Amino acid sequence: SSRPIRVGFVGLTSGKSWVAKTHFLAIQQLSSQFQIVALYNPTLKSSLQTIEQLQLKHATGFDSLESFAQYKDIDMIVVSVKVPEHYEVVKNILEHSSQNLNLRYLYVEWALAASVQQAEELYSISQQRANLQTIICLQGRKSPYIVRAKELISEGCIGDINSIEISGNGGWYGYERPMRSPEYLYDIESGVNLISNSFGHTIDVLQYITGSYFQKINAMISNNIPTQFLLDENGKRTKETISKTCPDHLLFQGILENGKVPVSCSFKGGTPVKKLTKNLVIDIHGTKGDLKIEGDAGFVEISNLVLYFYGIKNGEEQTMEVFHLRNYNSVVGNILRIYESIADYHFLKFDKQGFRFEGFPTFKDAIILHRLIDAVFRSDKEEKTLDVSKIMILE
Amino acid sequence: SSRPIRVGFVGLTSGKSWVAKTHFLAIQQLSSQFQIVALYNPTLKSSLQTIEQLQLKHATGFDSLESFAQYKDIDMIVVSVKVPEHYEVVKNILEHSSQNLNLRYLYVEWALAASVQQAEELYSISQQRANLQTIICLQGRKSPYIVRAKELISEGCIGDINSIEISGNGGWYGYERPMRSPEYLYDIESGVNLISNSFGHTIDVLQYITGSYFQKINAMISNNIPTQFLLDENGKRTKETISKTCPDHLLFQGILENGKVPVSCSFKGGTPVKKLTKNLVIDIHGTKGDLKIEGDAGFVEISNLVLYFYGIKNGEEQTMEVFHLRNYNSVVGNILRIYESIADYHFLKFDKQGFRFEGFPTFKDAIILHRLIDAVFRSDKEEKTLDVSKIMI
Amino acid sequence: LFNTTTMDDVYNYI
Amino acid sequence: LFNTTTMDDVYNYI
Repeated sequence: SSRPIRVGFVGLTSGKSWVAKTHFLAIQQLSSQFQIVALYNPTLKSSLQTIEQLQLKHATGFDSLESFAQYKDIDMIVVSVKVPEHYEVVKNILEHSSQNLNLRYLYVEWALAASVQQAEELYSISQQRANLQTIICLQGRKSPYIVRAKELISEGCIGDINSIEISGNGGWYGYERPMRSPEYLYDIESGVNLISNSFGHTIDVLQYITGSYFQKINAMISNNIPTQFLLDENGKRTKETISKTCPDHLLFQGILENGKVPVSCSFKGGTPVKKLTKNLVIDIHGTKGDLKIEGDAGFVEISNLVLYFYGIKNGEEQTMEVFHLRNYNSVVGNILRIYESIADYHFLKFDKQGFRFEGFPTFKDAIILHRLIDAVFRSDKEEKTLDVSKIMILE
Repeated sequence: SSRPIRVGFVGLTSGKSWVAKTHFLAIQQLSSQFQIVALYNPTLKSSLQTIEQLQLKHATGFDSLESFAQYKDIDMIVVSVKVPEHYEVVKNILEHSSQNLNLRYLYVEWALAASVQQAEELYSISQQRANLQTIICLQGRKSPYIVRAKELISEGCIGDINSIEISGNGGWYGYERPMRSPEYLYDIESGVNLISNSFGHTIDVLQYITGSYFQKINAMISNNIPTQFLLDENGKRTKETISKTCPDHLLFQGILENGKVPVSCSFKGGTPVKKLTKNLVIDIHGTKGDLKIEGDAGFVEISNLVLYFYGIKNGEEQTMEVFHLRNYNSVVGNILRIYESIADYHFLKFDKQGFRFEGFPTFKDAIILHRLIDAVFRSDKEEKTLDVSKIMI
Repeated sequence: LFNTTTMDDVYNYI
Repeated sequence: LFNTTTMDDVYNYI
């Protein structure tokens, strides 16, 4: 029982793969509670090696994802692979583990899928396994900076919200894109772009922070950078130039369900970067105070930010407070905090984390965001302000 | 020719009236080019004082507007009185002066009228006066801080624009309202609130600064402060309170005609004020560089701001610039600068100043804003993003 | 040092 | 002093 949770890994590229440089670590620090037991990759040659470089003692490597899906040694499987192969992958996992009955958990990353209905589906599906907990990687939620704001507010430190203002950066939808960057990231049809991911990530944490969902909203999407600069490995740019069909900027406003609190948010696509302002900020106007979060990298999900707040200690005598946590490895720290939420509940099914302070978010959550994101999309397109108050309901 | 422009004055309350404290001084430094020759006010009692206190040598006072509208001694009249009475007034001035022909200029203040329609009309009308130049008071346009931006950009100091970000404050649509403040400011129907005035002022300067008009846009208007706090003369709040109709916050986003450059703008109603940020800010994201204007009072039209810009000196070697003009009296300085624009042209008819650097804005300008403002209003209401690319016509 | 415009002032002149 | 996350970094890890 009090016996590691054995992770099966889909997307373990090698010793220097994304997940290698993030999840892997998340599970060292939890060696006590998690064990990596299986690695799927489509060439055995590659699993074996990853196991080598990393010395995964308990790992055994797979060639088939059916092959995988079956190992009645995996209580929980992680899926961290391109989102366009997110639908493919997952689903099979699902249908090809029905017999496996210690698989109790299936983790996946934001964006759950690459199209709502495509994830809608993966959702509709997830649903049947009486015995399954799903998990979306909205590491946004676990950030000392986020939780902290969230606690500040909740306790009436800043009163009732008034206004909210935002800012972000996609990174690579700038006037500059990097040598190594995946063309797909930029294939319109990818299902990967600013909103979807970056913003999706962002906004959600806000709906998360405030802890109120949206009621109605408006969105507008721009494409004025139709060709970009290529960067040599060092970042020095190069006379060479490339095509984007994923958008360069999006504007969005909406009225928060709770309070009719209004929200302003302008998301830049990349470079050049704002130089007279933080490229990442959340400006919350409270009634007894203010709370601002600021990053130079709009990747809150991954970023170590800083939090300034001001207002009443408790919730007339207002106070200032600066919350920044020097050298905290958000990059990895953050996933780690989601693995604990999981361990917690396990060594200690759920529906969605929602607005709850413990637990972790689910495909329910993955979905609601997803759902809401189509909105954004439909909204710009339709050139109308839509009501996103049923987003949170299903059957 | 060469001798003072004689201003007829409507709304010259006394030696301690708005105008008093603004227009009068714009004319005192241009005593050389402007003389104030007539004061309208309903009771004669009131003009004469004003005069004797201000020592308006050339002033001669009126009881009737028509009385006023006729004095062929006035080349140009300035109407600075409540916007609601804006329509009434002006209209008459127009029909009664037809015979007067020195009347060559009619100055009025943002907002031109109180309802587009109202304004539309006054415009439709202004039009017949082949000899008449109309002047809306969007002092926004004449701020060192705006022109400077304007300059910087035009000369491709920040490249093409990418994004724009904005923040404002109505000041009195806060959780707090001052003893003196006119009830009508807060009476809905007034045609006087955040957008109309404060924001209309603002946004325009940015259409003005960027020098591009809107294409499409979206707006959403809030009313979550339905009863506010009364403040004792000192600002000390008091247990007394009153309802508000005019709205407490308005969100707006739109795509600029030029570039399809996108625009984000959140406008607070008033107090309490943003304490972690400047209550007034323009964030322009250029290609080569950035430009940021910031005030603590969202009254740019009135405000002495500061400008930070950073990018290429000319337009790879970027550079930083801090444009703030210590103790500039924007409050008065800015009407003064319009007066100039007028003498210029005068002592040196026009359609709109539009994007131009010189000149000064007209009812045509007054209008476009106006027209565009309805848009925002119809927008929220209709809960739809409408195209504002005909407004300019 | 910046002498900017404070709303508090604004209120006085207006 | 605040060691915040710089995109430049971000680029490395990613």
